[PDB]
Amino acid sequence: PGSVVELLGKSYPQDDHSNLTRKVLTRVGRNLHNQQHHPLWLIKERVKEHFYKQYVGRFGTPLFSVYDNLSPVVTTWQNFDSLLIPADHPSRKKGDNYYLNRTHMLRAHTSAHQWDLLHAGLDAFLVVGDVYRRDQIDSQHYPIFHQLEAVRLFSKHELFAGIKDGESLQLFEQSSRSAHKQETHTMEAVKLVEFDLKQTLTRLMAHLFGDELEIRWVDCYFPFTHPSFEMEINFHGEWLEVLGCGVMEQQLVNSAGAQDRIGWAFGLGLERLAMILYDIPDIRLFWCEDERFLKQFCVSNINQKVKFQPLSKYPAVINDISFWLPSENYAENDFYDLVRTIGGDLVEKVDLIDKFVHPKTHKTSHCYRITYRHMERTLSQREVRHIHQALQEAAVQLLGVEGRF
Repeated sequence: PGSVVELLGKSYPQDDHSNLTRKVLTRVGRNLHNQQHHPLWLIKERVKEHFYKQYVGRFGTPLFSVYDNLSPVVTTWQNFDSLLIPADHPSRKKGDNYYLNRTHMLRAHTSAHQWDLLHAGLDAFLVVGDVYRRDQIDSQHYPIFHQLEAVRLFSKHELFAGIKDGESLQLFEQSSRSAHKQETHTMEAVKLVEFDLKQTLTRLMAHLFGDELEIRWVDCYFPFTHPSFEMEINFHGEWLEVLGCGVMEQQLVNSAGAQDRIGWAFGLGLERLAMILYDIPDIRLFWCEDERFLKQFCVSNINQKVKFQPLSKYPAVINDISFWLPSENYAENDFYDLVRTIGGDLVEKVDLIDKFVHPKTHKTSHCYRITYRHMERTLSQREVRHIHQALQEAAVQLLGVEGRF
Protein backbone atom coordinates (compact mmCIF):
# COMPACT_ATOMS: atom_id res chain seq x y z
CA PRO A 1 0.00 0.00 0.00
CA GLY A 2 1.52 3.32 -1.12
CA SER A 3 1.86 5.61 -4.14
CA VAL A 4 4.56 3.92 -6.21
CA VAL A 5 5.35 0.23 -6.70
CA GLU A 6 8.84 -0.90 -7.70
CA LEU A 7 8.97 -4.22 -9.51
CA LEU A 8 11.72 -5.90 -11.49
CA GLY A 9 13.50 -2.55 -11.72
CA LYS A 10 10.49 -0.66 -13.10
CA SER A 11 8.23 1.78 -11.25
CA TYR A 12 4.43 2.02 -11.43
CA PRO A 13 2.10 4.76 -10.10
CA GLN A 14 -0.69 3.57 -7.78
CA ASP A 15 -4.43 4.12 -8.24
CA ASP A 16 -7.88 2.81 -7.26
CA HIS A 17 -7.03 -0.47 -9.02
CA SER A 18 -3.71 -1.19 -7.28
CA ASN A 19 -3.74 -4.23 -4.97
CA LEU A 20 -0.36 -5.92 -5.21
CA THR A 21 0.85 -7.33 -1.88
CA ARG A 22 4.43 -7.56 -0.59
CA LYS A 23 4.06 -11.35 -0.34
CA VAL A 24 3.43 -11.65 -4.09
CA LEU A 25 6.50 -9.49 -4.59
CA THR A 26 8.64 -12.15 -2.90
CA ARG A 27 7.65 -14.65 -5.62
CA VAL A 28 7.98 -12.58 -8.79
CA GLY A 29 11.24 -13.56 -10.46
CA ARG A 30 11.43 -16.96 -8.80
CA ASN A 31 10.59 -18.72 -12.12
CA LEU A 32 10.33 -22.33 -10.88
CA HIS A 33 9.53 -23.34 -14.45
CA ASN A 34 13.12 -22.36 -15.33
CA GLN A 35 14.71 -24.02 -12.26
CA GLN A 36 16.74 -27.04 -13.31
CA HIS A 37 15.45 -30.23 -11.60
CA HIS A 38 12.22 -28.61 -10.41
CA PRO A 39 9.10 -30.71 -11.31
CA LEU A 40 7.59 -27.82 -13.30
CA TRP A 41 10.86 -27.42 -15.15
CA LEU A 42 10.75 -31.15 -15.86
CA ILE A 43 7.28 -31.05 -17.42
CA LYS A 44 8.26 -28.01 -19.49
CA GLU A 45 11.36 -29.77 -20.79
CA ARG A 46 9.40 -32.89 -21.70
CA VAL A 47 6.78 -30.89 -23.59
CA LYS A 48 9.60 -29.10 -25.42
CA GLU A 49 11.20 -32.42 -26.31
CA HIS A 50 7.92 -33.67 -27.77
CA PHE A 51 7.49 -30.67 -30.04
CA TYR A 52 11.14 -30.79 -31.08
CA LYS A 53 10.98 -34.46 -32.08
CA GLN A 54 7.67 -33.97 -33.89
CA TYR A 55 9.27 -31.15 -35.83
CA VAL A 56 12.31 -33.30 -36.65
CA GLY A 57 10.30 -36.40 -37.59
CA ARG A 58 7.29 -35.15 -39.59
CA PHE A 59 7.63 -32.95 -42.67
CA GLY A 60 4.30 -31.23 -42.03
CA THR A 61 5.20 -30.05 -38.53
CA PRO A 62 6.14 -26.42 -37.64
CA LEU A 63 9.09 -25.40 -35.48
CA PHE A 64 7.63 -24.20 -32.20
CA SER A 65 9.80 -21.42 -30.82
CA VAL A 66 9.79 -21.31 -27.02
CA TYR A 67 9.39 -18.29 -24.74
CA ASP A 68 9.82 -19.09 -21.06
CA ASN A 69 11.38 -15.88 -19.76
CA LEU A 70 8.81 -13.22 -20.56
CA SER A 71 8.17 -10.66 -17.85
CA PRO A 72 4.89 -11.39 -16.01
CA VAL A 73 4.08 -7.64 -15.87
CA VAL A 74 1.68 -6.93 -18.74
CA THR A 75 -0.92 -4.36 -19.74
CA THR A 76 -4.62 -4.95 -19.22
CA TRP A 77 -4.73 -4.67 -22.98
CA GLN A 78 -2.41 -7.69 -23.32
CA ASN A 79 -4.20 -9.68 -20.61
CA PHE A 80 -7.78 -8.91 -21.67
CA ASP A 81 -8.62 -6.74 -24.74
CA SER A 82 -6.24 -8.44 -27.22
CA LEU A 83 -8.16 -11.63 -26.31
CA LEU A 84 -11.61 -10.04 -26.82
CA ILE A 85 -12.51 -10.24 -23.16
CA PRO A 86 -15.41 -7.78 -22.68
CA ALA A 87 -15.10 -4.75 -20.41
CA ASP A 88 -17.73 -6.07 -17.98
CA HIS A 89 -16.36 -9.63 -17.90
CA PRO A 90 -16.13 -11.14 -14.38
CA SER A 91 -12.51 -12.25 -14.93
CA ARG A 92 -11.55 -8.57 -14.78
CA LYS A 93 -12.70 -7.97 -11.18
CA LYS A 94 -10.14 -6.36 -8.86
CA GLY A 95 -10.73 -9.12 -6.36
CA ASP A 96 -9.56 -11.76 -8.84
CA ASN A 97 -6.32 -10.17 -10.04
CA TYR A 98 -3.11 -8.49 -9.01
CA TYR A 99 -3.26 -5.02 -10.56
CA LEU A 100 -0.29 -2.65 -10.38
CA ASN A 101 -2.78 -0.03 -11.47
CA ARG A 102 -5.58 0.44 -14.02
CA THR A 103 -3.29 -0.26 -16.95
CA HIS A 104 -0.66 -2.73 -15.71
CA MET A 105 -0.95 -6.08 -14.00
CA LEU A 106 0.62 -9.40 -13.21
CA ARG A 107 -0.57 -11.67 -16.02
CA ALA A 108 -3.42 -14.00 -15.05
CA HIS A 109 -2.67 -16.40 -17.92
CA THR A 110 0.00 -17.04 -20.52
CA SER A 111 -2.61 -16.20 -23.19
CA ALA A 112 -1.59 -12.59 -22.41
CA HIS A 113 1.29 -13.11 -24.86
CA GLN A 114 -0.62 -14.59 -27.83
CA TRP A 115 -1.22 -11.29 -29.66
CA ASP A 116 2.31 -9.90 -29.41
CA LEU A 117 3.89 -13.16 -30.56
CA LEU A 118 1.45 -13.44 -33.49
CA HIS A 119 2.13 -9.80 -34.31
CA ALA A 120 5.81 -10.69 -34.51
CA GLY A 121 4.87 -12.96 -37.44
CA LEU A 122 5.38 -16.29 -35.64
CA ASP A 123 3.42 -19.28 -36.97
CA ALA A 124 4.10 -21.58 -34.02
CA PHE A 125 5.32 -21.03 -30.48
CA LEU A 126 5.09 -21.98 -26.85
CA VAL A 127 4.90 -19.58 -23.92
CA VAL A 128 5.82 -20.87 -20.46
CA GLY A 129 5.55 -18.76 -17.34
CA ASP A 130 4.36 -17.94 -13.84
CA VAL A 131 0.84 -16.45 -13.76
CA TYR A 132 -1.01 -14.73 -10.92
CA ARG A 133 -4.57 -14.84 -9.57
CA ARG A 134 -6.31 -13.83 -6.35
CA ASP A 135 -8.36 -16.85 -5.43
CA GLN A 136 -9.56 -19.03 -2.55
CA ILE A 137 -7.19 -21.08 -0.36
CA ASP A 138 -6.95 -24.88 -0.50
CA SER A 139 -4.57 -27.69 -1.53
CA GLN A 140 -5.33 -27.05 -5.21
CA HIS A 141 -5.09 -23.26 -5.27
CA TYR A 142 -2.11 -20.97 -5.03
CA PRO A 143 -1.81 -17.23 -5.83
CA ILE A 144 1.02 -18.15 -8.20
CA PHE A 145 1.13 -20.95 -10.72
CA HIS A 146 2.47 -21.84 -14.15
CA GLN A 147 0.97 -22.32 -17.58
CA LEU A 148 2.23 -23.44 -20.92
CA GLU A 149 0.63 -21.79 -23.98
CA ALA A 150 0.84 -23.15 -27.52
CA VAL A 151 -0.28 -21.45 -30.75
CA ARG A 152 -0.26 -22.93 -34.26
CA LEU A 153 -1.30 -21.16 -37.50
CA PHE A 154 -2.19 -22.81 -40.83
CA SER A 155 -2.31 -21.25 -44.28
CA LYS A 156 -4.93 -22.47 -46.76
CA HIS A 157 -2.50 -24.35 -48.99
CA GLU A 158 -0.89 -25.95 -45.95
CA LEU A 159 -4.18 -27.04 -44.33
CA PHE A 160 -5.55 -28.57 -47.57
CA ALA A 161 -2.25 -29.91 -49.00
CA GLY A 162 -3.24 -33.54 -48.57
CA ILE A 163 -6.56 -33.25 -50.40
CA LYS A 164 -6.68 -33.84 -54.18
CA ASP A 165 -8.64 -30.79 -55.37
CA GLY A 166 -7.55 -28.96 -52.23
CA GLU A 167 -6.97 -25.63 -53.99
CA SER A 168 -10.72 -25.17 -54.56
CA LEU A 169 -11.28 -25.43 -50.80
CA GLN A 170 -11.12 -22.29 -48.64
CA LEU A 171 -10.38 -21.15 -45.08
CA PHE A 172 -13.00 -18.40 -44.98
CA GLU A 173 -16.55 -17.52 -45.93
CA GLN A 174 -19.42 -15.38 -44.68
CA SER A 175 -21.97 -17.55 -42.95
CA SER A 176 -23.22 -17.55 -39.37
CA ARG A 177 -21.71 -18.65 -36.05
CA SER A 178 -22.97 -21.96 -34.67
CA ALA A 179 -21.87 -24.18 -31.79
CA HIS A 180 -19.42 -25.69 -34.25
CA LYS A 181 -17.74 -22.71 -35.92
CA GLN A 182 -17.21 -18.97 -36.20
CA GLU A 183 -19.05 -16.93 -38.83
CA THR A 184 -16.03 -16.39 -41.16
CA HIS A 185 -14.71 -19.95 -41.04
CA THR A 186 -15.68 -22.79 -43.34
CA MET A 187 -16.61 -26.10 -41.74
CA GLU A 188 -13.93 -27.64 -43.99
CA ALA A 189 -11.20 -25.62 -42.35
CA VAL A 190 -12.57 -25.95 -38.81
CA LYS A 191 -12.90 -29.72 -38.97
CA LEU A 192 -9.23 -30.04 -39.95
CA VAL A 193 -7.95 -27.50 -37.43
CA GLU A 194 -9.93 -29.12 -34.61
CA PHE A 195 -8.73 -32.57 -35.60
CA ASP A 196 -5.11 -31.38 -35.68
CA LEU A 197 -5.52 -29.66 -32.32
CA LYS A 198 -6.92 -32.74 -30.62
CA GLN A 199 -4.47 -35.16 -32.26
CA THR A 200 -1.56 -32.94 -31.21
CA LEU A 201 -2.71 -32.78 -27.57
CA THR A 202 -3.52 -36.49 -27.49
CA ARG A 203 0.00 -37.31 -28.70
CA LEU A 204 1.46 -34.94 -26.15
CA MET A 205 -0.46 -36.59 -23.31
CA ALA A 206 0.69 -39.99 -24.53
CA HIS A 207 4.26 -38.72 -24.52
CA LEU A 208 3.79 -37.49 -20.93
CA PHE A 209 1.68 -40.31 -19.39
CA GLY A 210 1.91 -43.33 -21.68
CA ASP A 211 -1.10 -44.86 -23.45
CA GLU A 212 -2.92 -45.88 -20.26
CA LEU A 213 -4.45 -42.50 -19.54
CA GLU A 214 -8.19 -41.99 -19.90
CA ILE A 215 -8.98 -38.58 -21.35
CA ARG A 216 -12.19 -36.93 -22.56
CA TRP A 217 -13.02 -33.70 -24.42
CA VAL A 218 -15.59 -31.32 -22.98
CA ASP A 219 -17.20 -28.55 -25.00
CA CYS A 220 -16.77 -25.10 -23.36
CA TYR A 221 -16.51 -21.33 -23.93
CA PHE A 222 -13.66 -18.80 -24.04
CA PRO A 223 -13.85 -15.30 -25.56
CA PHE A 224 -10.66 -15.89 -27.56
CA THR A 225 -11.49 -19.22 -29.20
CA HIS A 226 -14.39 -20.94 -30.89
CA PRO A 227 -15.18 -23.74 -30.91
CA SER A 228 -13.48 -24.33 -27.55
CA PHE A 229 -12.72 -27.36 -25.40
CA GLU A 230 -11.32 -28.49 -22.11
CA MET A 231 -9.39 -31.72 -21.86
CA GLU A 232 -10.08 -33.82 -18.78
CA ILE A 233 -8.05 -36.73 -17.41
CA ASN A 234 -9.63 -39.35 -15.13
CA PHE A 235 -7.49 -39.49 -12.02
CA HIS A 236 -8.16 -41.01 -8.63
CA GLY A 237 -11.65 -41.83 -9.84
CA GLU A 238 -12.45 -38.25 -10.92
CA TRP A 239 -12.53 -36.32 -14.22
CA LEU A 240 -10.05 -33.44 -13.80
CA GLU A 241 -9.61 -30.53 -16.24
CA VAL A 242 -6.01 -29.98 -17.28
CA LEU A 243 -6.21 -27.53 -20.22
CA GLY A 244 -8.36 -25.26 -22.35
CA CYS A 245 -8.01 -24.94 -26.11
CA GLY A 246 -9.83 -24.28 -29.36
CA VAL A 247 -9.82 -22.53 -32.70
CA MET A 248 -8.49 -18.97 -32.38
CA GLU A 249 -11.05 -16.20 -32.82
CA GLN A 250 -10.38 -14.84 -36.28
CA GLN A 251 -10.77 -11.24 -35.16
CA LEU A 252 -7.82 -11.80 -32.76
CA VAL A 253 -5.68 -13.37 -35.48
CA ASN A 254 -6.60 -10.73 -38.08
CA SER A 255 -5.86 -7.90 -35.68
CA ALA A 256 -2.38 -9.29 -35.04
CA GLY A 257 -1.64 -9.12 -38.77
CA ALA A 258 -2.07 -12.77 -39.79
CA GLN A 259 -5.24 -12.24 -41.84
CA ASP A 260 -4.34 -15.12 -44.14
CA ARG A 261 -4.22 -17.76 -41.40
CA ILE A 262 -6.48 -19.89 -39.24
CA GLY A 263 -5.08 -21.27 -35.99
CA TRP A 264 -5.38 -23.27 -32.83
CA ALA A 265 -4.29 -22.46 -29.31
CA PHE A 266 -4.10 -24.23 -25.97
CA GLY A 267 -3.13 -23.38 -22.41
CA LEU A 268 -2.15 -26.06 -19.90
CA GLY A 269 -1.83 -25.83 -16.13
CA LEU A 270 1.62 -27.12 -15.23
CA GLU A 271 0.92 -27.74 -11.51
CA ARG A 272 -2.26 -29.68 -12.23
CA LEU A 273 -0.47 -31.85 -14.80
CA ALA A 274 2.50 -32.29 -12.47
CA MET A 275 0.29 -33.27 -9.50
CA ILE A 276 -1.40 -35.96 -11.62
CA LEU A 277 1.78 -37.16 -13.29
CA TYR A 278 3.80 -37.39 -10.05
CA ASP A 279 0.91 -37.70 -7.57
CA ILE A 280 1.88 -34.58 -5.64
CA PRO A 281 -0.90 -34.13 -3.04
CA ASP A 282 -0.55 -30.38 -2.28
CA ILE A 283 0.35 -27.42 -4.49
CA ARG A 284 2.38 -25.79 -1.66
CA LEU A 285 4.94 -28.56 -2.23
CA PHE A 286 6.20 -26.82 -5.36
CA TRP A 287 7.32 -23.96 -3.16
CA CYS A 288 9.01 -25.80 -0.29
CA GLU A 289 12.74 -26.47 -0.42
CA ASP A 290 12.55 -29.74 1.49
CA GLU A 291 14.99 -32.14 -0.17
CA ARG A 292 12.72 -35.09 0.69
CA PHE A 293 10.65 -33.50 -2.07
CA LEU A 294 13.21 -31.90 -4.42
CA LYS A 295 15.82 -34.67 -4.34
CA GLN A 296 13.23 -36.94 -5.96
CA PHE A 297 13.25 -34.95 -9.19
CA CYS A 298 17.03 -34.82 -9.74
CA VAL A 299 17.00 -37.16 -12.76
CA SER A 300 19.87 -38.25 -15.02
CA ASN A 301 17.76 -37.44 -18.08
CA ILE A 302 14.35 -35.79 -18.51
CA ASN A 303 12.79 -39.02 -19.78
CA GLN A 304 13.76 -41.04 -16.70
CA LYS A 305 10.35 -41.77 -15.16
CA VAL A 306 10.39 -40.30 -11.65
CA LYS A 307 8.57 -42.24 -8.94
CA PHE A 308 7.43 -39.64 -6.41
CA GLN A 309 7.36 -41.05 -2.89
CA PRO A 310 4.79 -38.94 -1.01
CA LEU A 311 5.87 -37.41 2.30
CA SER A 312 4.10 -38.29 5.54
CA LYS A 313 0.97 -36.27 6.25
CA TYR A 314 1.12 -34.23 9.43
CA PRO A 315 -1.83 -33.45 11.72
CA ALA A 316 -3.73 -30.21 11.31
CA VAL A 317 -4.88 -27.60 13.80
CA ILE A 318 -8.30 -26.08 13.10
CA ASN A 319 -9.37 -22.62 14.21
CA ASP A 320 -12.42 -20.49 13.55
CA ILE A 321 -12.28 -16.75 13.13
CA SER A 322 -15.48 -14.75 13.13
CA PHE A 323 -15.97 -11.03 12.62
CA TRP A 324 -18.34 -8.32 11.40
CA LEU A 325 -17.53 -7.13 7.86
CA PRO A 326 -17.12 -3.33 7.52
CA SER A 327 -20.18 -1.21 6.71
CA GLU A 328 -20.29 -1.69 2.93
CA ASN A 329 -16.58 -2.39 2.34
CA TYR A 330 -15.15 -5.92 1.94
CA ALA A 331 -14.05 -8.69 -0.44
CA GLU A 332 -13.64 -12.32 0.60
CA ASN A 333 -10.41 -12.49 -1.43
CA ASP A 334 -9.00 -9.56 0.60
CA PHE A 335 -9.11 -11.58 3.81
CA TYR A 336 -7.50 -14.51 1.98
CA ASP A 337 -4.45 -12.37 1.16
CA LEU A 338 -4.16 -11.39 4.81
CA VAL A 339 -4.18 -15.12 5.56
CA ARG A 340 -1.55 -15.87 2.88
CA THR A 341 0.55 -13.06 4.32
CA ILE A 342 0.38 -13.90 8.05
CA GLY A 343 -0.16 -17.67 7.80
CA GLY A 344 1.86 -18.30 4.66
CA ASP A 345 2.26 -21.95 3.76
CA LEU A 346 1.20 -23.09 7.25
CA VAL A 347 -2.37 -22.67 6.10
CA GLU A 348 -3.81 -25.56 4.12
CA LYS A 349 -7.27 -24.09 3.67
CA VAL A 350 -9.82 -21.48 4.58
CA ASP A 351 -13.56 -22.16 4.36
CA LEU A 352 -16.29 -19.59 4.80
CA ILE A 353 -18.77 -21.69 6.76
CA ASP A 354 -21.27 -19.09 7.92
CA LYS A 355 -22.67 -15.66 7.06
CA PHE A 356 -25.70 -13.70 8.26
CA VAL A 357 -26.95 -10.17 8.92
CA HIS A 358 -27.68 -8.84 12.40
CA PRO A 359 -31.05 -7.00 12.40
CA LYS A 360 -30.21 -4.19 14.83
CA THR A 361 -26.70 -3.39 13.56
CA HIS A 362 -27.47 -4.22 9.91
CA LYS A 363 -23.89 -5.55 9.80
CA THR A 364 -22.78 -8.75 8.06
CA SER A 365 -21.00 -11.52 9.99
CA HIS A 366 -18.48 -13.89 8.43
CA CYS A 367 -17.13 -17.06 10.07
CA TYR A 368 -14.12 -18.73 8.48
CA ARG A 369 -12.64 -22.11 9.36
CA ILE A 370 -8.86 -22.22 8.98
CA THR A 371 -6.98 -25.48 8.62
CA TYR A 372 -3.37 -25.20 9.72
CA ARG A 373 -1.13 -27.97 8.40
CA HIS A 374 2.60 -27.90 7.70
CA MET A 375 3.85 -29.80 4.63
CA GLU A 376 7.09 -30.68 6.44
CA ARG A 377 6.27 -31.24 10.09
CA THR A 378 3.76 -31.31 12.92
CA LEU A 379 2.46 -27.92 14.03
CA SER A 380 2.23 -27.31 17.76
CA GLN A 381 -0.93 -25.91 19.34
CA ARG A 382 1.24 -23.07 20.71
CA GLU A 383 2.67 -21.76 17.43
CA VAL A 384 -0.74 -21.95 15.77
CA ARG A 385 -2.42 -19.99 18.57
CA HIS A 386 0.07 -17.19 17.96
CA ILE A 387 -0.23 -17.24 14.18
CA HIS A 388 -4.01 -17.30 14.72
CA GLN A 389 -4.20 -14.43 17.18
CA ALA A 390 -1.94 -12.35 14.92
CA LEU A 391 -4.29 -12.86 11.98
CA GLN A 392 -7.17 -11.97 14.34
CA GLU A 393 -5.64 -8.61 15.31
CA ALA A 394 -4.51 -7.81 11.75
CA ALA A 395 -8.00 -8.36 10.35
CA VAL A 396 -9.24 -5.75 12.79
CA GLN A 397 -6.69 -3.11 11.81
CA LEU A 398 -6.39 -3.67 8.08
CA LEU A 399 -9.76 -4.97 6.94
CA GLY A 400 -11.82 -2.80 9.28
CA VAL A 401 -13.69 -5.81 10.63
CA GLU A 402 -15.12 -6.03 14.14
CA GLY A 403 -13.73 -8.70 16.44
CA ARG A 404 -16.62 -11.10 16.95
CA PHE A 405 -14.94 -14.39 17.86
